[PDB]
Amino acid sequence: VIVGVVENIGEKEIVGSIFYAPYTEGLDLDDPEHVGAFKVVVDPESLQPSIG
Amino acid sequence: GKYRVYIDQYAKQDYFTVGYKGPNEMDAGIYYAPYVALTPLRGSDPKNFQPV
Amino acid sequence: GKYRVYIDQYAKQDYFTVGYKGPNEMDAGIYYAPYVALTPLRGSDPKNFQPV
Amino acid sequence: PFATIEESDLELALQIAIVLLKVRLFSDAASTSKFESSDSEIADARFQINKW
Amino acid sequence: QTAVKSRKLKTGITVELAQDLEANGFDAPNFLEDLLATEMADEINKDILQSL
Amino acid sequence: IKKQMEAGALVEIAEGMATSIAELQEGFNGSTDNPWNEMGFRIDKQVIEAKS
Amino acid sequence: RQLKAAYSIELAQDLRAVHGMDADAELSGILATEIMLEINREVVDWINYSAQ
Repeated sequence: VIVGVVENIGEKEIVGSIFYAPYTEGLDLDDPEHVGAFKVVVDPESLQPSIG
Repeated sequence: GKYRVYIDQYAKQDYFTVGYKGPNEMDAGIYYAPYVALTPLRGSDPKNFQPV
Repeated sequence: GKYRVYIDQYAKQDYFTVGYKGPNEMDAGIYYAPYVALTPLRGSDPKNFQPV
Repeated sequence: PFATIEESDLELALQIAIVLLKVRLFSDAASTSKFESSDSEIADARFQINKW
Repeated sequence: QTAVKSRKLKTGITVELAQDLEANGFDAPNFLEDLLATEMADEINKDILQSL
Repeated sequence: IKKQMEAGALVEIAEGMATSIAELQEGFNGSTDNPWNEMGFRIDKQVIEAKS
Repeated sequence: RQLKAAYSIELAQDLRAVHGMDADAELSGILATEIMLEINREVVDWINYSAQ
């Protein structure tokens, strides 16, 4: 059993256990909430695509 | 008046073959159903950059 | 008004070299013949997604 | 660890350590340099579909 | 002060599997991107709920 | 060989490829020793000279 | 003549952030410029090589 606190009073005063804070600022993305873009390669020996 | 004659190019010894073909695609005797058409694929190897 | 002087920045010594350049592109001394301009090539590794 | 914890069963003794801070879950995101050295054993996602 | 870390996933398919998925009912490209999204979203919970 | 084909002993047959074998072409899923089949072209020249 | 370059995706993010320049364009702006310098050096090098 774990009891914690989350409090975002406003502006820059955001306090709470374990801050997470994902980092995607500047990357060309679809929607502001995607948090990371995909990637396709297609290996050359075979031709079946892969996604990362 | 009746028979469509196709000439087998690479006939080995000698033969003529008769057969039937109805209007509906079910009265054939041999069915050739393609599933996926000729799909082209392209890729590259990031060690020689040569297209394949 | 007779000679044109070009500066060799990466000179291991102190030297000058005199030469001739005809009005025609044929009588010029050494021949520099480009064939294909710079061509970019881009790709990514199959199983680690790192572009090259 | 597992010296003060006299629990005979392994899993419960493992449970005791977590609450006693003797050992810690290693659920952690890798450092940035791990997936860059061109020798990157990247995790694989698997799925399967069975019908009822 | 903390330095951000990285989480990476990669599954890939084969064209033959993708071809039947549209025939079998699913939407292969959209579905696969949802496969990665769910696991990575779930994989964050194991990094937060196991960090507290 | 011709005579045997005459008495229905040997019959000409052209067949496709198994999907599972066709899917794992050149290293996919860790497969080994299974190349594609490739077709290239060559360009060659002849020369003649006038007689007298 | 040819040259290669290897930049990581995460570097592209960090370089685009923090400083504010695209990591991709720099390497293209480096390799292409570097090759032209070497050729421009080779032309100068041959002249002194062949000079009496």
